[PDB]
Amino acid sequence: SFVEMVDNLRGKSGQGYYVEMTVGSPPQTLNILVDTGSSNFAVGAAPHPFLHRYYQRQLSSTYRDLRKGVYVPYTQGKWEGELGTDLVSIPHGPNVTVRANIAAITESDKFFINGSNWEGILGLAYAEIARPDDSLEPFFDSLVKQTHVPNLFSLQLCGASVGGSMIIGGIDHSLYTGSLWYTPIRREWYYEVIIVRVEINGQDLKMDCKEYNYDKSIVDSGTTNLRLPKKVFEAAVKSIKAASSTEKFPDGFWLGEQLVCWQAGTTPWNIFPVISLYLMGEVTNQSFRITILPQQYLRPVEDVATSQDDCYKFAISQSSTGTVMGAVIMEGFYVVFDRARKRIGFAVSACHVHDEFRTAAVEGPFVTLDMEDCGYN
Ligand SMILES: CC(C)c1cccc(CNC[C@@H](O)[C@@H]2Cc3cccc(c3)OCCCCCC(=O)N(C)[C@@H](C)C(=O)N2)c1
Repeated sequence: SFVEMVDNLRGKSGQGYYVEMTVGSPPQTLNILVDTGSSNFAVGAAPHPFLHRYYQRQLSSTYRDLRKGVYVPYTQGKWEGELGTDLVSIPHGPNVTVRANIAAITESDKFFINGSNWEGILGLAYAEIARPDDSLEPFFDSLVKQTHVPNLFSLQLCGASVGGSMIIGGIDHSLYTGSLWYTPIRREWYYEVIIVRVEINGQDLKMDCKEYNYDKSIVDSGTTNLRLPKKVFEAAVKSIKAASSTEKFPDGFWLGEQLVCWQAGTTPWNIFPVISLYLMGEVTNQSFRITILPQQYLRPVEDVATSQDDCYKFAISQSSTGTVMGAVIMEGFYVVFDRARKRIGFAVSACHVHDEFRTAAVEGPFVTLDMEDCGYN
């Protein structure tokens, strides 16, 4: 019965992927951002300029106040509110209702996005990073404990205005091609993984693999860009700059500020390199790689002037809190969050990014010695 969840995600480019949910009795419908980079389920619960609707606790006969405050600071944006519980369902999801923790957002700062069409956020990571502390059980833990939904979910994030699928409880084989390749979840807090090698156009960056995971590497559907530690970011940009030097870009382009444009249909994709990320595998000295096309890390953006040229934003930014494999990395892959077996699977998505001569890929096996040494401690 996973067909009922195919195409249950929508969104606008760069404004996150969201799924429809209901909270309370009678059910109040809200669009909820799908975020594997945090662990709090929170919804707008007070008027806000960018909110078209919000959770009205007074109108829910099943609402229970927990008499406890909460706030969450993200990398960008934050909110505060009041903790409580209520009945929650996913219309295009499993046919179940669960009582879950809900943070009623009463105040926020640079969190909600004008015209995003979502009113809350579903943190799908583990209790260890929940606010105010790990005793506040995350939504997915409650779903698994209260129903028979198996302890895993899979995400198919599709590019172009955007759509995708969140399969709750399993793997839908109609959403991918080829083989699934699995990397261990290093520790159950974020979805933490270990990157063991990085290549750009087949050239090894030749860095200490610890640099790739300093101070951690996570799979984060709630972050748009690929975010890289300072030293790795500098090496990647230098390599990407050289490969595309036949064209000039403003320096602000490489910072994610300015947007580059070309005549409609003349974007020179061939001058931008592919990025291969090698992930620790399931067996001794074995890794696998996922290859990222430039159509993934050059996010298309609405032409500020006369919409007559294809314009893009550089979707790779610098990080001071480790590597983030964000939405642009996940797009075109089918990513399986196999919580039950502490692993994350990758396969080419059925909605894969199309280049003419190159293709996004998930390939293995590879031999990589000393993979354990790549984890930061
Ligand atoms: C909460 C704790 C556990 C924590 C602290 C710091 C970092 C993390 C890692 N995970 C971050 C995500 O949880 C967050 C979600 C989030 C917050 C606000 C808006 C969101 C998603 O959608 C809008 C779509 C556009 C996304 C733009 C974008 O890339 N962002 C807004 C990044 C910068 C980010 O901050 N996204 C987790």
